[PDB]
Amino acid sequence: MRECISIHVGQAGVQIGNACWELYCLEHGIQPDGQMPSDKTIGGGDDSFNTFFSETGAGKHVPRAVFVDLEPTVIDEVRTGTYRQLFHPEQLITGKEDAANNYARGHYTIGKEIIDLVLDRIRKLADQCTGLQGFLVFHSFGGGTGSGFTSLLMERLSVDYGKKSKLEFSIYPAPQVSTAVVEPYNSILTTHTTLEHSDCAFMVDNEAIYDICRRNLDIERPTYTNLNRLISQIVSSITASLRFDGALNVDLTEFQTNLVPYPRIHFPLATYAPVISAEKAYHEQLSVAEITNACFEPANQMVKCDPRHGKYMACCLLYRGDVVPKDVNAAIATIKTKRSIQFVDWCPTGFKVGINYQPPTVVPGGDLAKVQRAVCMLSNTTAIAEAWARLDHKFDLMYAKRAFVHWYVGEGMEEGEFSEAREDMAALEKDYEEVGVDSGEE
Amino acid sequence: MREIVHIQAGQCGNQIGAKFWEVISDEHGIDPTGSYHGDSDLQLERINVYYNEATGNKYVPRAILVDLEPGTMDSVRSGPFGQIFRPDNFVFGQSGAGNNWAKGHYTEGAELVDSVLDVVRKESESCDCLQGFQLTHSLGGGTGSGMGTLLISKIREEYPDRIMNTFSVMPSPKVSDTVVEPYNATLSVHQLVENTDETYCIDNEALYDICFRTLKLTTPTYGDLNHLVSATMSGVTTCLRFPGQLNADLRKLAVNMVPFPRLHFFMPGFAPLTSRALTVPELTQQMFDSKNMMAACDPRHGRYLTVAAIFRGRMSMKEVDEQMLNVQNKNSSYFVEWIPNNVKTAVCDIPPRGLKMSATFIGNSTAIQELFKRISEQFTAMFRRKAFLHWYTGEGMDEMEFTEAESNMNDLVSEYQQYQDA
Amino acid sequence: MEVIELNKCTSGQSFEVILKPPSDPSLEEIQKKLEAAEERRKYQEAELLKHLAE
Amino acid sequence: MYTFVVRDENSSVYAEVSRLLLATGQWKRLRKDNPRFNLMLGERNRLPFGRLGHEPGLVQLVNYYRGADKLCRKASLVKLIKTSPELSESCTWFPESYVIYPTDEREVFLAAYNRRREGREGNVWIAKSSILISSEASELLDFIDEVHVIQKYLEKPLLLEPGHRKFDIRSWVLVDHLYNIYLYREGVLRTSSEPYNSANFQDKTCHLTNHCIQKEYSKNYGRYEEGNEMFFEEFNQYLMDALNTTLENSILLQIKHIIRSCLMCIEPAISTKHLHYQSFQLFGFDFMVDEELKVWLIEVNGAPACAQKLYAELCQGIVDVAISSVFPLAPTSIFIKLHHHHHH
Ligand SMILES: Nc1nc2c(ncn2[C@@H]2O[C@H](COP(=O)(O)OP(=O)(O)OP(=O)(O)O)[C@@H](O)[C@H]2O)c(=O)[nH]1
Ligand SMILES: Nc1nc2c(ncn2[C@@H]2O[C@H](COP(=O)(O)OP(=O)(O)O)[C@@H](O)[C@H]2O)c(=O)[nH]1
Ligand SMILES: Nc1ncnc2c1ncn2[C@@H]1O[C@H](COP(=O)(O)OP(=O)(O)O)[C@@H](O)[C@H]1O
Ligand SMILES: [Ca+2]
Ligand SMILES: [Ca+2]
Ligand SMILES: [Ca+2]
Ligand SMILES: [Cl-]
Ligand SMILES: [Mg+2]
Ligand SMILES: [Mg+2]
Ligand SMILES: [Mg+2]
Ligand SMILES: [Mg+2]
Repeated sequence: MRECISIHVGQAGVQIGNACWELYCLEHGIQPDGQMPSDKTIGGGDDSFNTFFSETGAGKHVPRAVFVDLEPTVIDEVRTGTYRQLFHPEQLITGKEDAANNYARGHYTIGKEIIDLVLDRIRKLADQCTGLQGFLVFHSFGGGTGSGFTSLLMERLSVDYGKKSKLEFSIYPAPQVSTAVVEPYNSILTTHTTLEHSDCAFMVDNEAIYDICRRNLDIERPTYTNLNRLISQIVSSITASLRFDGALNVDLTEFQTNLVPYPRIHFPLATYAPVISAEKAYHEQLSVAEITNACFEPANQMVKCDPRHGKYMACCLLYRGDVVPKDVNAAIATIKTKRSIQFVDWCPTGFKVGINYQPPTVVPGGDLAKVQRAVCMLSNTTAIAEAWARLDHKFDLMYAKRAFVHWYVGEGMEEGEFSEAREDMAALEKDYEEVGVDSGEE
Repeated sequence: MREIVHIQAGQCGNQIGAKFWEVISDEHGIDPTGSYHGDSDLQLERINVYYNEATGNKYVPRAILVDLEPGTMDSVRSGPFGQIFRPDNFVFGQSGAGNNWAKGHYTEGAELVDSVLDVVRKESESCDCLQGFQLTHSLGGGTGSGMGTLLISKIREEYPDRIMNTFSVMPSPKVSDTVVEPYNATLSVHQLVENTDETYCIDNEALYDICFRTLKLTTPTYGDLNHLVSATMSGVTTCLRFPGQLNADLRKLAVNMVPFPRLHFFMPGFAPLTSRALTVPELTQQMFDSKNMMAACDPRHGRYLTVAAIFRGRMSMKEVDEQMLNVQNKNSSYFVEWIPNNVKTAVCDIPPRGLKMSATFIGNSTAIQELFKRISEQFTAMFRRKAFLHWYTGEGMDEMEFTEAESNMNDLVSEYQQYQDA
Repeated sequence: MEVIELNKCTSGQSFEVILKPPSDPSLEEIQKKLEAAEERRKYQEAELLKHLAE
Repeated sequence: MYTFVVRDENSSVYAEVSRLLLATGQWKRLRKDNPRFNLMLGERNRLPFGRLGHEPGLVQLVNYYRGADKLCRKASLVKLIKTSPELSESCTWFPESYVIYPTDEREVFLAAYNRRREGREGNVWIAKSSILISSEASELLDFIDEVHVIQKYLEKPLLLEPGHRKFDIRSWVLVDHLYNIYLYREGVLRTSSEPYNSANFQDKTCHLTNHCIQKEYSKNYGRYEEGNEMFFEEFNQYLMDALNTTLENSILLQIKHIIRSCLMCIEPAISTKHLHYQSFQLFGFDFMVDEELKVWLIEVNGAPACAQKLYAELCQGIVDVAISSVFPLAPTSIFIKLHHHHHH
């Protein structure tokens, strides 16, 4: 067994973290007080769940997690809520004033003042590990802390844990729930500075989640709570292989190996099915063929884009519930004759498949219905670059006028950092285009 | 980012400031003796932004009351909520400022300003993490205008990394005390351009028109004007005062609202306009209506750089989002295209007193140049003949300082015009 | 369509199906970048206080 | 009020559609870079499909299908036909075609060239790109060298009379957001005003029927009809008078078959049915007819013009079926809806 440390940064990172650990506890039968009856080895162990939980002699299972936010109100809620007992005080780190939706303020001004502390608290977690694999980092692109402090943390994490893998779960900005006009600036600044330090990043566009909640959970106006419960299901589907017995994606390194042949092109598209309303009185349960087919619908993706007009480098299918390989292969065969699934020439057209027999767990009283089988597809497709294009365009519109730039320079960031970051994004768009594309009044 | 220190200066500043405290105290369930008697926890969750907690579960406005004569503050102290203010936070002289910016800024005000700063410092000192300051004042008189901007300068020098926010009442011949108001306002605007982060432009012109044209008030009094102002002030501070996601503190508001540092003068609007059932569609239409704007500028004469909209009361958020999108989608030309998604919307469940629901509008529009052009024209009509200048040169000022203030305000105008056309 | 590397356990199974074959900055540097930015905040602030002193 | 942007100023069809949308009084045009539009009349090249369907509160529609270029590019069409089972290398309404780079189908092309050359079979081919007619391969290959397609040249065209002259048929086809396929009832024949001469593929005015070409090199341009355009009523009368048949029977059935076959083949690749934005597109299909009254597809155009006397009607039809279908305003359809569901 090799440990993984989760780090939750800023409001989106912290609140998503809360949702994930709640779900993890339900999945492993760990109670809010941290006790885990089914765990017969009191006070230690090297089971697969121990990758995410440590143990006390009192039999308390403690998330291997650090929460960091530059203001206290969100984390104070972690300290005072259901799972308050789960976490030791030192795991929950707060400042007094936040980054004011300003990457430069989170990264330079306030970051400089809290980074050594955050690192010390992580070091403490690391010293509890006999074989630390590396880090799962949750944050938004749009917030000042989410963007600016994370990039600083990732830089330093590479320095202090040079051999460790780092995975990201990143929230891409969507105006329907966003809180700042400058979020495109922050997204591009943080992506630029973080790119070389992240081995694999799962981007979730709030717009996609928002619309899935509206359309499939019949939620008229989704809240962060609705959104985060759904995100936590997807995150759980993705990390299940680290936390349960199995032979696919069993360590962080395997994520890069299976999903990222090109280091910079490390943003796999997640697609999830089925999402069914718990209030739906009568629901016909979906087959393996039906939920697999649904993996190739844009409406189910964590980022709206069109994989038909792109190319795949890799594809993994992660099932939970009553699923056997025979039906998966039958499903795929059929889907292959209908869908447009084009791989790049230098990769095999194939699927790595993982099946965990335990159906998805849902939070009692949540919005999601219990289902007999679910799947999360992780495909590394060039189509996700549509989302960079969207961001880069918005960035360009404002930057041409230097709108809001004075806020970043005033924190001691140089203007040149804007155009350097943008140039990197341009290079990134070009890379996706080359990988993914071939070459009048009439 | 928690505590705000409130300062109110001079006659206008103190009268509207007092009304602001009356209004929000009611909203937060604080009675005139500082005792809490509300029925909701939403009331107390962020109460510390504006109030200190004293002994006995007493809540005390973090508020400093300044004037160069005692008259208006004697009245404040006699006012309904007058006893809630901290007695040592009343700082006043005896001389008056005679509607003279020079007296407020350079002579009479100079003599008093240090003692104001002693009180501000004592307030800031007990703050767990001061966000910054809000100042209420007029620009047309002497104390609020000349001493108020002196204060802002000294406060910046002592807290240069904190946010400075003002509610600044702009003079109008329609509601005018003296002929020198354009002089005092031009001198003050230059101070504001340099030393505030966010200024709510409250135009006595707009307030009078609304009272006359819309509220059917034949003979509007300063009291009627202040009804609109206190309603607006409550609206624009809702996000600072109650739990919420958007513009929840002064810096995040500035970052969302101010794309270029000098262009930080906001046109506020409010609906419904008051002196029995409004739909989200109606709130939305009325909040964006020129007739509901408190700065007498035609927003169709310019473009919106940024907008914040705040809806209060129990209502459908779905419908709110739909209507806000409808406004932008159907009048998209008036929103600059080079700042994508430049309209932000908050919703707060608690409505203001006497209404089921309400909406407050904060616009950064290039049309605000019309208000400065108007002041600039009035300034020049007099300054070209050096009329009334002796009142200022007698306090040691020279004409060059007038030429400079005028030039900088014309520069401000040219700068709005630049982004109107970009 | 070939199936490979089938692994089974009590908790589930995994396999691969092929449909067709093919056809950093040091700590030092980080600190200097943060101090450069801090110096710049300091310079801008000093400029401000100078202007206010005038 | 619905809103739209115009991003191809050089398009005559959509300039007319724009003219029409305004004239309803319920559509407003925005600056071309304003993002809050219902309808994009897009640019021909590198249309930013990735930026569509991300505007909360706006149902967005665009007048191009992403991916339709597969049908509308010489080299792409050849590949699409050979490699798609529904069409296949054995497809009977598309002339033998090979993609030749200056992968490359050279050795395969020559093989069929030689095969014909040994069987004595007529052996004229035509090379063209996105034009040389010849019976010698060496010439065909050498020209290119100096991506293309070589295509069996239809040595036995149907020739109009009087004139002994060649022609091609343009059909306009509108595919809407539901993937309904609408064939405009009016087509047009682009005629050659010069008699067909099969002992000289050097002079191409009698071999290539493009309007532009007849409008210059042909000294009989306009001689038989205005300008070099015969419309369906007349062509039908001709077929009745001369060959004792109708346009519908001898030709149009094959055309509808071909149009439906092409578009149904690429539907899974380009359909916007479950997509966050929606597409429609107007296509110009070009056909040749041989002396057996057999129809051959020559090419599909992705951004066609219309015959002068047909803009009004077709352009009105576009807003009727493609636009007002999605964005309804406050017959005797000019289109034939191409649908057919044989059971087996
Ligand atoms: N899915 C989801 N998105 C969130 C959540 N909270 C905030 N966001 C998104 O994150 C972005 C804002 O970033 P935050 O995480 O709130 O900001 P922060 O990291 O705390 O940084 P500062 O407040 O500026 O110091 C916006 O795009 C929000 O819509 C959440 O709980 N869930
Ligand atoms: N809205 C409003 N405006 C006022 C009030 N009192 C004065 N004014 C305006 O303020 C200006 C006069 O300045 P004032 O505050 O009385 O002088 P000061 O005491 O020297 O600051 C003029 O433009 C008046 O119209 C008030 O209570 N409400
Ligand atoms: N295989 C062929 N047989 C006979 N004539 C052809 C053939 N291919 C093209 N032509 C002639 O050349 C003209 C132009 O070719 P085409 O590829 O259809 O249009 P364009 O070159 O304008 O894209 C046609 O209208 C037709 O008259
Ligand atoms: Ca154990
Ligand atoms: Ca590394
Ligand atoms: Ca004195
Ligand atoms: Cl290491
Ligand atoms: Mg935050
Ligand atoms: Mg007065
Ligand atoms: Mg043609
Ligand atoms: Mg062509």
